[PDB]
Amino acid sequence: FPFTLSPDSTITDYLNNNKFYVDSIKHNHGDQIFELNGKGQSPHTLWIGCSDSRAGEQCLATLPGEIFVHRNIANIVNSNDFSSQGVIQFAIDVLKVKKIIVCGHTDCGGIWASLSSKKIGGVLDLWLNPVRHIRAQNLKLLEQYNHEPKLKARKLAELNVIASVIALKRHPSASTALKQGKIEVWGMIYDVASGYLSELEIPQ
Amino acid sequence: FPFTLSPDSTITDYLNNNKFYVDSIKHNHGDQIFELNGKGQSPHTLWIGCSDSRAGEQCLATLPGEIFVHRNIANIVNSNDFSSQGVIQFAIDVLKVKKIIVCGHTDCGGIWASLSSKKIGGVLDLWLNPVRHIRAQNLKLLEQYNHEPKLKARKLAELNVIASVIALKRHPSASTALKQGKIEVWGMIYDVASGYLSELEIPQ
Ligand SMILES: CC(=O)Nc1nnc(S(N)(=O)=O)s1
Ligand SMILES: CC(=O)Nc1nnc(S(N)(=O)=O)s1
Ligand SMILES: [Zn+2]
Ligand SMILES: [Zn+2]
Repeated sequence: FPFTLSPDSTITDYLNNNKFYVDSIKHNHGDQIFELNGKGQSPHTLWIGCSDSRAGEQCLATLPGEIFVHRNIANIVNSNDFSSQGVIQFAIDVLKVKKIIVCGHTDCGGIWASLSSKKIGGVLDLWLNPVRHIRAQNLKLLEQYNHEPKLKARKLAELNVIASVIALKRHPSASTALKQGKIEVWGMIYDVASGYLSELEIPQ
Repeated sequence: FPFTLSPDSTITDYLNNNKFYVDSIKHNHGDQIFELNGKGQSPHTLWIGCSDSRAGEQCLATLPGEIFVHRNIANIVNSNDFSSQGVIQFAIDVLKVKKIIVCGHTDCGGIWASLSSKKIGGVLDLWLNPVRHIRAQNLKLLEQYNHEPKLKARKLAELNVIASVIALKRHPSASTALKQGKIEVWGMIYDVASGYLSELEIPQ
Protein backbone atom coordinates (compact mmCIF):
# COMPACT_ATOMS: atom_id res chain seq x y z
CA PHE A 1 0.00 0.00 0.00
CA PRO A 2 2.61 2.59 1.03
CA PHE A 3 5.12 1.10 -1.44
CA THR A 4 4.77 1.82 -5.14
CA LEU A 5 4.46 -1.83 -6.25
CA SER A 6 2.90 -4.86 -4.55
CA PRO A 7 3.27 -8.64 -4.79
CA ASP A 8 -0.12 -8.80 -6.52
CA SER A 9 1.11 -6.26 -9.08
CA THR A 10 0.51 -7.37 -12.68
CA ILE A 11 3.17 -7.18 -15.38
CA THR A 12 1.58 -4.00 -16.74
CA ASP A 13 1.76 -2.55 -13.22
CA TYR A 14 5.56 -2.80 -13.38
CA LEU A 15 5.63 -1.34 -16.90
CA ASN A 16 3.45 1.57 -15.76
CA ASN A 17 5.83 2.71 -13.02
CA ASN A 18 8.46 2.38 -15.76
CA LYS A 19 6.40 4.55 -18.12
CA PHE A 20 6.39 7.06 -15.26
CA TYR A 21 10.18 6.89 -14.87
CA VAL A 22 10.68 7.66 -18.56
CA ASP A 23 8.14 10.49 -18.23
CA SER A 24 9.74 11.89 -15.07
CA ILE A 25 13.18 12.30 -16.63
CA LYS A 26 11.89 13.66 -19.95
CA HIS A 27 10.25 16.50 -18.00
CA ASN A 28 13.02 17.52 -15.60
CA HIS A 29 15.72 17.16 -18.26
CA GLY A 30 14.04 16.70 -21.64
CA ASP A 31 15.57 14.24 -24.09
CA GLN A 32 19.20 15.22 -23.37
CA ILE A 33 19.71 12.54 -20.72
CA PHE A 34 18.51 9.68 -22.92
CA GLU A 35 20.38 10.90 -26.01
CA LEU A 36 23.59 10.60 -23.97
CA ASN A 37 22.76 7.23 -22.42
CA GLY A 38 22.29 5.94 -25.96
CA LYS A 39 25.63 7.30 -27.14
CA GLY A 40 27.65 5.88 -24.25
CA GLN A 41 28.34 5.90 -20.54
CA SER A 42 31.03 7.90 -18.73
CA PRO A 43 30.21 7.18 -15.08
CA HIS A 44 32.18 9.09 -12.46
CA THR A 45 31.58 6.55 -9.69
CA LEU A 46 31.25 2.81 -9.15
CA TRP A 47 29.05 1.70 -6.24
CA ILE A 48 29.77 -1.57 -4.42
CA GLY A 49 27.04 -2.24 -1.90
CA CYS A 50 24.77 -4.86 -0.38
CA SER A 51 21.89 -6.42 -2.28
CA ASP A 52 19.44 -5.26 0.41
CA SER A 53 16.34 -3.72 -1.14
CA ARG A 54 16.84 -0.66 1.13
CA ALA A 55 20.60 -0.03 0.74
CA GLY A 56 20.60 0.44 -3.02
CA GLU A 57 22.51 3.32 -4.57
CA GLN A 58 19.14 5.09 -5.01
CA CYS A 59 20.09 6.77 -1.71
CA LEU A 60 22.24 9.14 -3.80
CA ALA A 61 19.47 10.05 -6.27
CA THR A 62 21.48 10.00 -9.49
CA LEU A 63 20.57 10.05 -13.16
CA PRO A 64 21.33 6.93 -15.23
CA GLY A 65 24.83 6.91 -16.67
CA GLU A 66 26.53 8.15 -13.51
CA ILE A 67 27.00 5.29 -11.03
CA PHE A 68 28.45 1.86 -11.87
CA VAL A 69 26.74 -0.55 -9.47
CA HIS A 70 27.67 -3.98 -8.13
CA ARG A 71 25.62 -5.52 -5.33
CA ASN A 72 25.84 -8.85 -3.53
CA ILE A 73 25.17 -10.19 -0.04
CA ALA A 74 26.81 -8.31 2.85
CA ASN A 75 28.70 -6.10 0.36
CA ILE A 76 31.73 -8.42 0.32
CA VAL A 77 34.77 -7.91 -1.91
CA ASN A 78 36.28 -11.39 -2.24
CA SER A 79 39.61 -11.49 -4.08
CA ASN A 80 38.77 -15.03 -5.26
CA ASP A 81 35.35 -14.12 -6.69
CA PHE A 82 35.49 -13.41 -10.42
CA SER A 83 32.23 -11.44 -10.15
CA SER A 84 33.57 -8.59 -8.00
CA GLN A 85 37.21 -8.58 -9.11
CA GLY A 86 35.97 -8.47 -12.70
CA VAL A 87 33.84 -5.41 -12.02
CA ILE A 88 36.82 -3.59 -10.52
CA GLN A 89 38.90 -4.44 -13.60
CA PHE A 90 36.36 -2.74 -15.86
CA ALA A 91 35.54 0.19 -13.57
CA ILE A 92 39.17 1.39 -13.55
CA ASP A 93 40.73 0.07 -16.75
CA VAL A 94 38.11 1.14 -19.30
CA LEU A 95 35.72 3.65 -17.75
CA LYS A 96 38.38 5.49 -15.70
CA VAL A 97 36.05 6.04 -12.75
CA LYS A 98 37.08 8.87 -10.41
CA LYS A 99 35.56 7.56 -7.15
CA ILE A 100 34.83 4.09 -5.74
CA ILE A 101 32.26 3.61 -2.97
CA VAL A 102 31.85 0.44 -0.92
CA CYS A 103 28.79 0.76 1.30
CA GLY A 104 27.51 -1.48 4.03
CA HIS A 105 24.31 -0.72 5.88
CA THR A 106 22.63 -1.13 9.23
CA ASP A 107 20.31 -4.10 9.72
CA CYS A 108 22.39 -6.24 7.33
CA GLY A 109 21.08 -9.73 8.05
CA GLY A 110 24.25 -11.06 6.46
CA ILE A 111 26.04 -9.59 9.47
CA TRP A 112 23.54 -10.75 12.10
CA ALA A 113 23.84 -14.22 10.57
CA SER A 114 27.65 -14.15 10.82
CA LEU A 115 27.32 -13.43 14.54
CA SER A 116 25.19 -16.59 14.82
CA SER A 117 26.45 -20.16 14.60
CA LYS A 118 23.25 -21.64 13.13
CA LYS A 119 24.39 -22.91 9.73
CA ILE A 120 22.41 -21.42 6.86
CA GLY A 121 22.78 -23.98 4.07
CA GLY A 122 23.86 -24.01 0.46
CA VAL A 123 26.44 -21.46 -0.61
CA LEU A 124 25.62 -18.72 1.91
CA ASP A 125 27.69 -20.38 4.64
CA LEU A 126 30.78 -20.30 2.43
CA TRP A 127 29.90 -16.96 0.86
CA LEU A 128 29.67 -15.38 4.32
CA ASN A 129 32.90 -16.98 5.58
CA PRO A 130 35.03 -13.85 4.91
CA VAL A 131 32.95 -11.99 7.50
CA ARG A 132 33.23 -14.89 9.95
CA HIS A 133 37.00 -14.44 9.64
CA ILE A 134 36.53 -10.85 10.81
CA ARG A 135 34.30 -12.00 13.67
CA ALA A 136 37.26 -14.08 14.86
CA GLN A 137 39.97 -11.53 14.07
CA ASN A 138 38.22 -8.95 16.30
CA LEU A 139 36.34 -10.94 18.95
CA LYS A 140 38.43 -9.56 21.84
CA LEU A 141 36.55 -6.40 20.93
CA LEU A 142 33.26 -7.88 19.74
CA GLU A 143 32.72 -9.93 22.91
CA GLN A 144 32.31 -6.63 24.77
CA TYR A 145 29.22 -5.79 22.70
CA ASN A 146 27.33 -8.70 24.30
CA HIS A 147 24.40 -7.09 26.12
CA GLU A 148 24.26 -4.40 23.38
CA PRO A 149 23.64 -6.51 20.26
CA LYS A 150 22.60 -3.70 17.90
CA LEU A 151 25.95 -1.99 18.48
CA LYS A 152 27.65 -5.35 17.87
CA ALA A 153 26.08 -5.77 14.43
CA ARG A 154 26.93 -2.17 13.54
CA LYS A 155 30.59 -2.56 14.48
CA LEU A 156 30.99 -5.79 12.52
CA ALA A 157 29.15 -4.09 9.66
CA GLU A 158 31.70 -1.26 9.60
CA LEU A 159 34.59 -3.72 9.89
CA ASN A 160 33.20 -5.67 6.92
CA VAL A 161 33.14 -2.49 4.85
CA ILE A 162 36.68 -1.73 6.03
CA ALA A 163 37.74 -5.25 5.05
CA SER A 164 36.08 -4.94 1.64
CA VAL A 165 38.06 -1.72 1.19
CA ILE A 166 41.56 -3.02 1.95
CA ALA A 167 40.70 -5.95 -0.33
CA LEU A 168 39.90 -3.60 -3.21
CA LYS A 169 43.03 -1.55 -2.46
CA ARG A 170 45.14 -4.66 -3.19
CA HIS A 171 43.62 -5.20 -6.65
CA PRO A 172 46.30 -4.61 -9.32
CA SER A 173 44.31 -2.02 -11.29
CA ALA A 174 43.24 -0.27 -8.08
CA SER A 175 46.76 -0.38 -6.61
CA THR A 176 48.29 0.93 -9.84
CA ALA A 177 45.69 3.71 -9.98
CA LEU A 178 46.05 4.86 -6.36
CA LYS A 179 49.84 5.19 -6.48
CA GLN A 180 49.29 7.47 -9.49
CA GLY A 181 46.57 9.43 -7.68
CA LYS A 182 43.91 9.29 -10.41
CA ILE A 183 41.25 7.68 -8.17
CA GLU A 184 39.66 8.08 -4.74
CA VAL A 185 37.91 5.46 -2.60
CA TRP A 186 35.50 5.94 0.31
CA GLY A 187 33.76 3.66 2.79
CA MET A 188 30.20 4.39 3.86
CA ILE A 189 27.27 3.07 5.89
CA TYR A 190 23.66 3.54 4.77
CA ASP A 191 21.44 3.93 7.84
CA VAL A 192 18.32 2.01 6.84
CA ALA A 193 16.12 3.62 9.50
CA SER A 194 16.90 7.19 8.36
CA GLY A 195 18.21 7.16 4.78
CA TYR A 196 21.37 9.08 5.66
CA LEU A 197 24.87 8.05 4.57
CA SER A 198 27.79 8.07 7.02
CA GLU A 199 31.42 8.02 5.91
CA LEU A 200 33.85 5.62 7.58
CA GLU A 201 37.37 6.52 8.65
CA ILE A 202 39.58 4.01 6.81
CA PRO A 203 42.85 2.92 8.49
CA GLN A 204 46.05 2.58 6.50
CA PHE B 1 27.26 18.38 -17.19
CA PRO B 2 23.49 17.76 -17.10
CA PHE B 3 24.12 14.96 -14.58
CA THR B 4 23.59 15.51 -10.87
CA LEU B 5 27.25 14.88 -9.93
CA SER B 6 30.53 15.43 -11.80
CA PRO B 7 33.90 13.63 -11.78
CA ASP B 8 35.43 16.69 -10.09
CA SER B 9 32.64 16.65 -7.48
CA THR B 10 33.83 16.78 -3.88
CA ILE B 11 32.74 14.46 -1.09
CA THR B 12 30.44 17.18 0.24
CA ASP B 13 28.46 17.12 -3.02
CA TYR B 14 27.63 13.43 -2.55
CA LEU B 15 26.20 13.96 0.94
CA ASN B 16 23.94 16.75 -0.33
CA ASN B 17 22.57 14.40 -2.99
CA ASN B 18 21.89 11.90 -0.21
CA LYS B 19 20.35 14.58 2.03
CA PHE B 20 18.10 15.47 -0.91
CA TYR B 21 17.13 11.84 -1.47
CA VAL B 22 16.13 11.68 2.19
CA ASP B 23 14.01 14.82 1.84
CA SER B 24 11.96 13.56 -1.11
CA ILE B 25 10.74 10.34 0.49
CA LYS B 26 9.88 12.18 3.72
CA HIS B 27 8.04 14.99 1.93
CA ASN B 28 6.00 12.65 -0.26
CA HIS B 29 5.64 9.78 2.23
CA GLY B 30 6.58 11.11 5.68
CA ASP B 31 8.76 9.25 8.15
CA GLN B 32 6.75 6.13 7.23
CA ILE B 33 9.09 4.69 4.60
CA PHE B 34 12.24 4.96 6.74
CA GLU B 35 10.34 3.67 9.77
CA LEU B 36 9.42 0.54 7.81
CA ASN B 37 12.93 0.22 6.40
CA GLY B 38 14.32 0.66 9.91
CA LYS B 39 12.37 -2.38 11.09
CA GLY B 40 13.18 -4.77 8.26
CA GLN B 41 12.83 -5.55 4.58
CA SER B 42 10.15 -7.47 2.67
CA PRO B 43 10.72 -6.84 -1.05
CA HIS B 44 8.46 -8.39 -3.66
CA THR B 45 10.92 -8.66 -6.57
CA LEU B 46 14.42 -9.95 -7.25
CA TRP B 47 16.22 -7.88 -9.89
CA ILE B 48 19.16 -9.48 -11.70
CA GLY B 49 20.43 -7.08 -14.33
CA CYS B 50 23.62 -5.73 -15.80
CA SER B 51 25.80 -3.45 -13.72
CA ASP B 52 25.85 -0.71 -16.39
CA SER B 53 25.46 2.77 -14.94
CA ARG B 54 22.34 3.16 -17.11
CA ALA B 55 20.51 -0.17 -16.60
CA GLY B 56 19.91 0.12 -12.87
CA GLU B 57 16.60 -0.78 -11.24
CA GLN B 58 15.89 2.95 -10.81
CA CYS B 59 14.09 2.58 -14.17
CA LEU B 60 11.20 1.20 -12.10
CA ALA B 61 10.85 4.29 -9.85
CA THR B 62 10.64 2.22 -6.68
CA LEU B 63 11.05 3.10 -3.03
CA PRO B 64 13.70 1.62 -0.74
CA GLY B 65 12.71 -1.76 0.62
CA GLU B 66 11.00 -3.01 -2.55
CA ILE B 67 13.62 -4.59 -4.83
CA PHE B 68 16.28 -7.09 -3.76
CA VAL B 69 18.98 -6.41 -6.36
CA HIS B 70 22.04 -8.14 -7.77
CA ARG B 71 24.09 -6.79 -10.67
CA ASN B 72 27.23 -7.89 -12.50
CA ILE B 73 28.81 -7.53 -15.94
CA ALA B 74 26.44 -8.63 -18.74
CA ASN B 75 23.75 -9.93 -16.35
CA ILE B 76 24.96 -13.55 -16.44
CA VAL B 77 23.74 -16.42 -14.26
CA ASN B 78 26.34 -19.20 -13.91
CA SER B 79 25.60 -22.04 -11.49
CA ASN B 80 29.30 -21.89 -10.54
CA ASP B 81 29.18 -18.33 -9.12
CA PHE B 82 28.84 -17.95 -5.36
CA SER B 83 27.52 -14.38 -5.33
CA SER B 84 24.61 -14.86 -7.74
CA GLN B 85 23.55 -18.38 -6.71
CA GLY B 86 23.66 -17.19 -3.10
CA VAL B 87 21.36 -14.27 -3.87
CA ILE B 88 18.94 -16.67 -5.57
CA GLN B 89 18.94 -18.98 -2.54
CA PHE B 90 18.24 -16.11 -0.13
CA ALA B 91 15.63 -14.36 -2.28
CA ILE B 92 13.42 -17.44 -2.68
CA ASP B 93 14.02 -19.44 0.49
CA VAL B 94 13.80 -16.58 3.00
CA LEU B 95 12.49 -13.32 1.54
CA LYS B 96 9.88 -15.39 -0.34
CA VAL B 97 10.03 -13.10 -3.37
CA LYS B 98 7.00 -13.28 -5.65
CA LYS B 99 8.64 -12.33 -8.97
CA ILE B 100 12.18 -12.40 -10.37
CA ILE B 101 13.46 -10.25 -13.23
CA VAL B 102 16.47 -10.80 -15.49
CA CYS B 103 17.23 -7.70 -17.53
CA GLY B 104 19.88 -7.24 -20.16
CA HIS B 105 20.04 -3.99 -22.07
CA THR B 106 21.15 -2.29 -25.27
CA ASP B 107 24.68 -1.08 -25.99
CA CYS B 108 25.76 -3.60 -23.33
CA GLY B 109 29.45 -3.55 -24.20
CA GLY B 110 29.89 -6.94 -22.57
CA ILE B 111 27.81 -8.27 -25.45
CA TRP B 112 29.68 -6.25 -28.07
CA ALA B 113 32.92 -7.32 -26.39
CA SER B 114 31.89 -10.96 -26.85
CA LEU B 115 31.37 -10.06 -30.53
CA SER B 116 35.08 -9.34 -31.15
CA SER B 117 37.88 -11.79 -31.90
CA LYS B 118 40.47 -10.15 -29.63
CA LYS B 119 40.87 -10.85 -25.92
CA ILE B 120 39.89 -8.32 -23.27
CA GLY B 121 42.39 -9.28 -20.57
CA GLY B 122 42.48 -9.72 -16.83
CA VAL B 123 39.75 -11.81 -15.24
CA LEU B 124 37.11 -10.46 -17.64
CA ASP B 125 37.82 -12.82 -20.55
CA LEU B 126 36.71 -15.86 -18.56
CA TRP B 127 33.82 -14.04 -16.90
CA LEU B 128 32.22 -13.53 -20.33
CA ASN B 129 32.73 -17.13 -21.47
CA PRO B 130 29.04 -18.05 -20.91
CA VAL B 131 28.09 -15.37 -23.45
CA ARG B 132 30.73 -16.40 -25.99
CA HIS B 133 29.53 -19.99 -25.59
CA ILE B 134 26.02 -18.80 -26.44
CA ARG B 135 27.25 -16.88 -29.49
CA ALA B 136 28.76 -20.18 -30.60
CA GLN B 137 25.65 -22.13 -29.58
CA ASN B 138 23.49 -19.92 -31.82
CA LEU B 139 25.68 -18.82 -34.74
CA LYS B 140 23.14 -20.44 -37.07
CA LEU B 141 21.03 -17.42 -36.08
CA LEU B 142 23.84 -14.92 -35.45
CA GLU B 143 24.95 -15.84 -38.99
CA GLN B 144 22.23 -13.37 -40.00
CA TYR B 145 22.14 -9.68 -39.02
CA ASN B 146 25.74 -9.30 -40.21
CA HIS B 147 24.23 -6.65 -42.50
CA GLU B 148 23.79 -4.42 -39.42
CA PRO B 149 25.65 -5.26 -36.18
CA LYS B 150 23.24 -3.21 -34.05
CA LEU B 151 20.52 -5.80 -34.68
CA LYS B 152 23.01 -8.60 -34.01
CA ALA B 153 23.87 -7.24 -30.56
CA ARG B 154 20.16 -6.83 -29.78
CA LYS B 155 19.74 -10.57 -30.42
CA LEU B 156 22.77 -11.75 -28.44
CA ALA B 157 21.88 -9.51 -25.50
CA GLU B 158 18.44 -11.11 -25.74
CA LEU B 159 19.80 -14.66 -25.89
CA ASN B 160 22.11 -13.89 -22.96
CA VAL B 161 19.15 -12.78 -20.85
CA ILE B 162 17.30 -15.95 -21.81
CA ALA B 163 20.18 -18.27 -20.89
CA SER B 164 20.57 -16.53 -17.53
CA VAL B 165 16.86 -17.20 -16.93
CA ILE B 166 16.97 -20.98 -17.44
CA ALA B 167 20.18 -21.26 -15.41
CA LEU B 168 18.26 -19.47 -12.67
CA LYS B 169 15.37 -21.93 -12.98
CA ARG B 170 18.02 -24.64 -12.44
CA HIS B 171 18.62 -23.43 -8.87
CA PRO B 172 17.16 -26.03 -6.45
CA SER B 173 15.11 -23.46 -4.52
CA ALA B 174 13.95 -21.83 -7.76
CA SER B 175 13.02 -25.18 -9.32
CA THR B 176 11.15 -26.04 -6.11
CA ALA B 177 9.43 -22.66 -5.82
CA LEU B 178 8.28 -22.56 -9.45
CA LYS B 179 6.86 -26.09 -9.42
CA GLN B 180 4.85 -25.04 -6.36
CA GLY B 181 3.75 -22.00 -8.39
CA LYS B 182 4.80 -19.83 -5.47
CA ILE B 183 6.83 -17.50 -7.71
CA GLU B 184 7.17 -15.92 -11.16
CA VAL B 185 10.20 -15.18 -13.34
CA TRP B 186 10.36 -12.71 -16.24
CA GLY B 187 12.95 -11.71 -18.81
CA MET B 188 13.23 -8.13 -20.04
CA ILE B 189 15.43 -5.72 -21.98
CA TYR B 190 16.12 -2.11 -20.97
CA ASP B 191 16.38 0.02 -24.11
CA VAL B 192 18.99 2.49 -22.93
CA ALA B 193 18.31 5.19 -25.53
CA SER B 194 14.61 5.48 -24.59
CA GLY B 195 14.36 4.28 -20.98
CA TYR B 196 11.51 1.87 -21.75
CA LEU B 197 11.60 -1.79 -20.77
CA SER B 198 10.62 -4.60 -23.13
CA GLU B 199 9.35 -7.99 -21.99
CA LEU B 200 11.07 -11.01 -23.55
CA GLU B 201 9.37 -14.34 -24.24
CA ILE B 202 11.01 -17.15 -22.26
CA PRO B 203 10.51 -20.65 -23.77
CA GLN B 204 10.72 -24.01 -22.00
C1 LIG C 1 22.45 -15.72 4.84
C2 LIG C 1 22.45 -14.23 4.64
O1 LIG C 1 23.28 -13.70 3.89
N1 LIG C 1 21.53 -13.56 5.34
C3 LIG C 1 20.94 -12.38 4.87
N2 LIG C 1 20.18 -11.60 5.69
N3 LIG C 1 20.05 -10.23 5.22
C4 LIG C 1 20.73 -10.18 4.07
S1 LIG C 1 20.89 -8.75 3.14
N4 LIG C 1 20.78 -7.51 4.14
O2 LIG C 1 22.19 -8.75 2.50
O3 LIG C 1 19.75 -8.69 2.21
S2 LIG C 1 21.51 -11.62 3.57
C1 LIG D 1 34.03 -3.69 -23.18
C2 LIG D 1 33.93 -4.87 -22.25
O1 LIG D 1 34.90 -5.62 -22.01
N1 LIG D 1 32.73 -5.08 -21.72
C3 LIG D 1 32.04 -4.05 -21.07
N2 LIG D 1 31.36 -3.16 -21.84
N3 LIG D 1 30.13 -2.69 -21.24
C4 LIG D 1 30.06 -3.28 -20.05
S1 LIG D 1 28.73 -3.01 -19.00
N4 LIG D 1 27.70 -2.09 -19.80
O2 LIG D 1 28.10 -4.30 -18.71
O3 LIG D 1 29.20 -2.29 -17.83
S2 LIG D 1 31.32 -4.35 -19.66
ZN1 LIG E 1 22.89 -6.53 3.74
ZN1 LIG F 1 26.04 -4.17 -19.78
